[PDB]
Amino acid sequence: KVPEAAISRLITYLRILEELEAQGVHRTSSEQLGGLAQVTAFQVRKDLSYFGSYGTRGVGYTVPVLKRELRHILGLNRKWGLCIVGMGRLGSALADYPGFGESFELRGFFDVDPEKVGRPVRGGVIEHVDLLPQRVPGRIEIALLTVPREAAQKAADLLVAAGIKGILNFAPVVLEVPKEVAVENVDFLAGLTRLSFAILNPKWREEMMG
Amino acid sequence: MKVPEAAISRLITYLRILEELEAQGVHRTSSEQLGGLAQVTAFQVRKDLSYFGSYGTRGVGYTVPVLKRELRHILGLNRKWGLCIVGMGRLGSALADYPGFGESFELRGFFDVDPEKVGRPVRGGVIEHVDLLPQRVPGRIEIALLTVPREAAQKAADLLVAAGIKGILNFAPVVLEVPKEVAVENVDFLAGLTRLSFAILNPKWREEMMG
Ligand SMILES: NC(=O)c1ccc[n+]([C@@H]2O[C@H](COP(=O)([O-])OP(=O)(O)OC[C@H]3O[C@@H](n4cnc5c(N)ncnc54)[C@H](O)[C@@H]3O)[C@@H](O)[C@H]2O)c1
Ligand SMILES: NC(=O)c1ccc[n+]([C@@H]2O[C@H](COP(=O)([O-])OP(=O)(O)OC[C@H]3O[C@@H](n4cnc5c(N)ncnc54)[C@H](O)[C@@H]3O)[C@@H](O)[C@H]2O)c1
Ligand SMILES: [Cl-]
Repeated sequence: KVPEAAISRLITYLRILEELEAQGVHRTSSEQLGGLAQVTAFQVRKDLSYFGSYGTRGVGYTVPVLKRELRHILGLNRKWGLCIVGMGRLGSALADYPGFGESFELRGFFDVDPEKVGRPVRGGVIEHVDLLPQRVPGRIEIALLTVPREAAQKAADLLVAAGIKGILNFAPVVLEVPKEVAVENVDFLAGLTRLSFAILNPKWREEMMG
Repeated sequence: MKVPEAAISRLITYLRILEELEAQGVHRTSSEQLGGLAQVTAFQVRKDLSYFGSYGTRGVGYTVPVLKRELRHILGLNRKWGLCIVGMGRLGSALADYPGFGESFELRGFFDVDPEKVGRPVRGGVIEHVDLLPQRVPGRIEIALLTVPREAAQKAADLLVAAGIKGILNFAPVVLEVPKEVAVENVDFLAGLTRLSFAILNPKWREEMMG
């Protein structure tokens, strides 16, 4: 059970903590945090406790300490090895996308099409998907799955067999994998829907909900 | 730096849940069951659905198909929106073939500036030059999927605003400048990475038994 909204909130707090530290703030109250995140101080205290970081009432959280805890629980203090499986149009575009950060490093690009295998790409070369078992163990923990839906489950079974630990699934299907293998499905439909709502209600803001 | 607006995201979550509860033959549900499946307190569910008018009375719960139709109306999904893709490169072309838009969103235009792309056939049409926006958008296309390189994003957006776009789903890694009259949502396909690292390191997160 992955608390998606809570996590997105933690990442927000982390980003705020990074700036607070840069600005020379050693301790920050749930009030200051909520103010910057635009969330109730009560909610901030709740999220932090929800994740194990309890407050020091009237004193505030120690910025560098809290920042470190958030980085640790989120796994951002590690260097994760990733690969893209399915170097088609979406997969190739992702290989060039500059949003991975230092915590996530692409170390493999795979495909089943021999016309693509051998093609150089940013930071590597496309290898045949049949090499997963020779490339994943001890090097790649997360795979970006960008193959057509018709082959997604099969590609996932191969990833699982090769030792993958997590799959960022772009194919529009629900994958079946052992419980030990994490999977997150990505889509832009929620964003499209938020646009839909916003276009129909241009002046609405959630604060109106109180 | 602020947490993005979440209320609408919660409604979208409830709708996914309801779609699956409905798939499971479930005909009736509760704020408690919904709250659990969406990982939000029963209280938050009631407060949300009350505010948007789908709440009945304390204890009556909800009728899955009724509530689903209501959430769809509120979200604007019972409408058919016209979309376009601006920037028919790799991501843009993948999007033109994405099979999950559904009935609510219908692609009606594909634009680029590359003469080698313009005139090329694609699912449902042909790639046209971005200069055609002013004569293609009005009354036919309300939402634009922006998939041009970062460096060209703002000016592409300016052109969209000028042509009459109402909303932009921005995939370019940059913050756009647009009048408050035009809604904007930025996509981040890599947001899930941190949810996976979290999941991989906390495999039994909050379970009844983690040992
Ligand atoms: N989640 C989203 O928002 C989103 C938006 C874009 C597209 N889609 C999905 O992204 C996926 C890729 O779309 P695309 O337009 O790039 O498709 P594509 O046809 O351009 O590319 C798919 C690539 O997968 C490779 N492939 C097929 N089977 C394979 C296997 N078993 N192992 C390894 N590689 C294999 C092909 O050779 C090809 O290069 C599809 O499932 C598509 O529907 C999702
Ligand atoms: N949000 C995400 O998760 C995500 C992941 C994929 C890539 N990216 C972004 O998606 C965008 C597209 O990436 P790509 O790999 O497909 O790029 P690409 O270079 O393959 O294609 C870009 C296309 O934009 C067209 N273009 C340039 N200026 C234009 C203009 N003014 N009007 C219309 N078309 C124009 C080009 O002619 C080209 O066909 C980039 O900004 C990239 O960083 C985002
Ligand atoms: Cl989202």
